[PDB]
Amino acid sequence: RYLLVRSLQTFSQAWFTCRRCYRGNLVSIHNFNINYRIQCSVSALNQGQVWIGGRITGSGRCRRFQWVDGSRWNFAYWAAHQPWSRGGHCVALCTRGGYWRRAHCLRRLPFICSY
Repeated sequence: RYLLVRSLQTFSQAWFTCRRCYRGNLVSIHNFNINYRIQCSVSALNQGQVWIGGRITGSGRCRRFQWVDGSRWNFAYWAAHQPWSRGGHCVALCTRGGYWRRAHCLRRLPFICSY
């Protein structure tokens, strides 16, 4: 299950909210059918995107893409043209098109929790 939190929060604040207000986690997405369903759930928002639970971790050359809910990173739906290098280490889903974009973790956005 998943739900939309309309409140604007940083990725870290949102990670906390999903865990404490809903006993869940910022959502992980493993296939297009679920990405589309979440896309539909946020289509009418005035904000351009919402936090999902993805993060780029590590230092130096070798890093990893992880879901805060620990699930495997086996699917993505990245916007083809977006600032990438130095674009941020948190992942957001665009309300229009359902594409994912890297975004700076300290920016505040609405978000999706799974429970």
